[PDB]
Amino acid sequence: MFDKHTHTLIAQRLDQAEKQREQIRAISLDYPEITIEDAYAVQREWVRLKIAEGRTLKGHKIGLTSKAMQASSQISEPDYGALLDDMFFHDGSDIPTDRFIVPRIEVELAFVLAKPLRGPNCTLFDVYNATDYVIPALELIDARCHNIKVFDTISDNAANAGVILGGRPIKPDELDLRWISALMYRNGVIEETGVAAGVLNHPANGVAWLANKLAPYDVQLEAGQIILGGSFTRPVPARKGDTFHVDYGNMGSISCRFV
Amino acid sequence: MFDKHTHTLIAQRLDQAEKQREQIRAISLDYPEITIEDAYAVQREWVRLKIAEGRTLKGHKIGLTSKAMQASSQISEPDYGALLDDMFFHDGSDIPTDRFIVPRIEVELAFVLAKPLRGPNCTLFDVYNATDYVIPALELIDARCHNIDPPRKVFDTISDNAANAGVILGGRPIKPDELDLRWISALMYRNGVIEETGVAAGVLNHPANGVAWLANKLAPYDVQLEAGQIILGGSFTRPVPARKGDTFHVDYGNMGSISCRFV
Amino acid sequence: MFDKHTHTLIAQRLDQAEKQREQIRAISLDYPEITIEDAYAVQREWVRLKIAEGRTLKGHKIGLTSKAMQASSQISEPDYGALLDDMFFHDGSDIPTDRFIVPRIEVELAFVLAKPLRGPNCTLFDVYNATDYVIPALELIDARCHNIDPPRKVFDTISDNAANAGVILGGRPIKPDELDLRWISALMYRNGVIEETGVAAGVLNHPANGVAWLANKLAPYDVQLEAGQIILGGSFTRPVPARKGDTFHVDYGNMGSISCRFV
Amino acid sequence: MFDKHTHTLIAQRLDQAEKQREQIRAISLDYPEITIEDAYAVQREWVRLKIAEGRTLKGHKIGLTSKAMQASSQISEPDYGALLDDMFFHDGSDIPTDRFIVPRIEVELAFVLAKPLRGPNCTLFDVYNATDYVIPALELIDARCHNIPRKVFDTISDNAANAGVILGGRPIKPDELDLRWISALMYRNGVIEETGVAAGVLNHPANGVAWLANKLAPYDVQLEAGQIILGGSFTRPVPARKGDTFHVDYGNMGSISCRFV
Ligand SMILES: O=C([O-])C(=O)[O-]
Ligand SMILES: O=C([O-])C(=O)[O-]
Ligand SMILES: O=C([O-])C(=O)[O-]
Ligand SMILES: O=C([O-])C(=O)[O-]
Ligand SMILES: [Mg+2]
Ligand SMILES: [Mg+2]
Ligand SMILES: [Mg+2]
Ligand SMILES: [Mg+2]
Repeated sequence: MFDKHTHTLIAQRLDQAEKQREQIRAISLDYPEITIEDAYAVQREWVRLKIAEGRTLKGHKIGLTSKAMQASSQISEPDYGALLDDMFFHDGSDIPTDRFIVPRIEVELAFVLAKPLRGPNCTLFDVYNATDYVIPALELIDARCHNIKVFDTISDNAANAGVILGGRPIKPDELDLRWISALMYRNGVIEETGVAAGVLNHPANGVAWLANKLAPYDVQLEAGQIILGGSFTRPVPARKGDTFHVDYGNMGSISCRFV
Repeated sequence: MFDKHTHTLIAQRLDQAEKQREQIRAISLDYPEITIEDAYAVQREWVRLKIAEGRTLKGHKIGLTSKAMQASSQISEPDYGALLDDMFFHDGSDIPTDRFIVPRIEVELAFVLAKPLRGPNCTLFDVYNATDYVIPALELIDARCHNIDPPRKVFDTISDNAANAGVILGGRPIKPDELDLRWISALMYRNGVIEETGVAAGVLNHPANGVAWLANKLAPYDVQLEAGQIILGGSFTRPVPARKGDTFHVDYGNMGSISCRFV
Repeated sequence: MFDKHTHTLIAQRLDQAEKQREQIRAISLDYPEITIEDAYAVQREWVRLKIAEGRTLKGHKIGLTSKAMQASSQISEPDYGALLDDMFFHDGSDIPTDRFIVPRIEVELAFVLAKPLRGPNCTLFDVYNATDYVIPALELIDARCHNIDPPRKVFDTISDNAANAGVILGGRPIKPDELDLRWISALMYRNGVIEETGVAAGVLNHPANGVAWLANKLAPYDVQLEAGQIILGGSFTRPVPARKGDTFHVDYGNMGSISCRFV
Repeated sequence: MFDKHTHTLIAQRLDQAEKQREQIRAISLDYPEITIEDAYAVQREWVRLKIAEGRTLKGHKIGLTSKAMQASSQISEPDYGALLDDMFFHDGSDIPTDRFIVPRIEVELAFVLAKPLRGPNCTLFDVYNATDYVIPALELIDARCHNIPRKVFDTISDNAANAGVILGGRPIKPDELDLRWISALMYRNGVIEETGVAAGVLNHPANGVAWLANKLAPYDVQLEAGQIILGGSFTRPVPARKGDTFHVDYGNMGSISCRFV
């Protein structure tokens, strides 16, 4: 583990990259010995910096869930990152393309917590008990590091950039979350489809997993937090002028336009 | 009734207007005493020309259904027009904006006929018996006459093949007896925002009614609605302008969706 | 921001306009530099007067939801107004046409609160948690300022208590988690004919959204949405003029109906 | 256009590539002037040769459906190929891995025809009228050409990458449920590798069947009663390796499984 000052330095470079819309060199190429522990430390530092700047923690995401599951990927488990208030866009919003560098849209479910969730022994059942509503959610992911590597993604707040909630809120017991499915349209054509079971076999699993990862840091998932569980589609690039419409069937839809 | 030659020449000017994407003056201003029968005669001549050029009749539309019903509108009954093969786009198509003048999208249901329908006494029941499937349909409408003289009337619309330009089918095909057609409803999004919503009962109290009306209108001309034709029943939303770069997505709930992009 | 005294006097003129059923000139024409905050201040003063006369606050409405969403409209966000006890009519009422100036009917859903809602960070989820029942609601809207100067702006509407005049509740009360509120749909009949149709998602993509927005708007004024209040979420149809002798019947399908007659 | 005897020579090379499980150079590289018409002519010849050897035509498939839709791909419309009887494996079967070169599994719906479909004006509604049953279907695809935009000519010539078909799950009448929302989870060796929803196939998985009838009409060919028509995959293909077990869960449409040996 690098010393605190190195983590802060890396975080400040990611911050400037995000604000300037100018990518930096992959952190792992400049810091060949970086570990996963370092990457989460850098993330913590960046998030700390951004909250100091006037942002507020609103929740967390779990990512690389598809890659953790795929036999072909060397990724062995999910990543996580922190969701801040300024990342949220309303359903039907115009999204400022110029804010982002290489934005892509992916399709998720979100858990809105009525009660806190704390590890180390958090289960799926705890998640069900603590969840007020499940709601469809799009994630807008981005990269502050050049991709000419998991350590780079994690350092870079797990690729976080935007979240768009919409559709129909449901109580968790209302229907089988595993069979929620979606069609992602971009510019009028279906680009990806998927089913929620594709997220770790049950889209609530990542929420328990996450609570358990945060416990050693004396961190819990707080009541009121929104937790994105992971994408069940591949991400699709968003370019200026693109309209997205994601149809979750009887769970409603989420749309936006890049301007 | 003007002579056949006058009908043919008005038809030719509409045809050139469409081909050139350049509007003509409202027919009703150049011909102040034009009748409804003249307007349909001009339409018949234009469709004749188009078919002579190699186009094929695929069905018909019923239009001005909302206005026929609205008390604030002087329109007393629907109009109709002919749908040709080159008007049809598949769900999820890029539509060439340059092909059109002032295109607008509206939200309809279509009836695909298994059997022919002939007037003069066609009923809603006949329509049910003859219909193979009901399917969501968008209509792309346009205007080859100026709307404000450099306003248009019903005679201009009817002459102008009832504003026909495009049709986009999509969604879930259903047998007519599968659910209550009156309560099919839709949300019309453009560029990610809902611009209009509507329910199918807004078309003449039952979206199948215009099909019987249409078969009855065509009966005097020794024309029927043929097996295999697609009949668009009328829009249950107001039309929404389509501009280059616009994406539309029309969500018919459990009846599926229809989308396209103007390029 | 004009002084309190100016706000009070504009409020008094609206009040007289309502009492006399005689419109005043558009406030926005007499006060060319009026701000949104001025307009809400005038509304606050008018509601204060009305409550001092013996009226009681029963809830609020969110308005201009369609226009806030429509790309062709310069309105960037909804408005709001205060609902008073004397605005409410029961389902199946005779409504005195003479009480109003240019009344119009529109089609909404209402949220009956079990618990209070306070901003600044109210979400859709908070609205669900606080809502006791959702119920169909018609709004009767009116205008105490002239629409064409012998046009009105948003400042006139907002000052004019957001065009509030009447509310008519009816139909089936449901718990918010009972069905998808987005797909509640309605047919608005007047005199036996369907004049408008609509679907509830046409209100801000989800009819509960305006309730959170409203709680957030009121938070700076140290005002919250109280337990027991009725909150009208915005119309999903265009408004339809109401004239003496008109019957309305608004069919919300499996959510019931609301009807009335203007006498 | 190449002369017909060149179509025949290309088809013979593909036939040998398949038999020896050894890829040939991309046809589009060996034959730079190749047209889509040539590609389908090569396919027709190869299918004729296989039938002459004792195979029987059992149906057709429509492919490249995702690529035709996706903006990131220059492919403009789907392709099609012929399904022969020796391509079909039973639900729960061992599949001989050694018979294939670079096999991959994908997830489809199939339409079992009660009545023939003939173009050139075939519609989705004609497909519904002509379909006896819709049934889940896996396709096993493969490539007899090595892959170092005109690649489409190679895929088409190579019988649209056809190799195998595995039918299973629940047979339904076409009006039973909305086919657009049929969904599936593709497991390989116990883990979900892909998921997808059938509307990913041309916005309605029946659409390609009408398009296919219309493509075949100029050749005096129709889709015949009794044929099985695979509509196109709504998942990306997943490599199949010796030892692999696949289990594809279509929810209330049942499942299809197989094992590579
Ligand atoms: O990485 C992610 O954000 C994901 O997989 O959803
Ligand atoms: O005029 C029309 O086409 C209509 O109302 O649908
Ligand atoms: O302005 C209003 O009252 C509305 O939109 O419902
Ligand atoms: O090419 C294929 O076979 C497909 O897309 O299903
Ligand atoms: Mg994600
Ligand atoms: Mg129409
Ligand atoms: Mg209202
Ligand atoms: Mg295939």
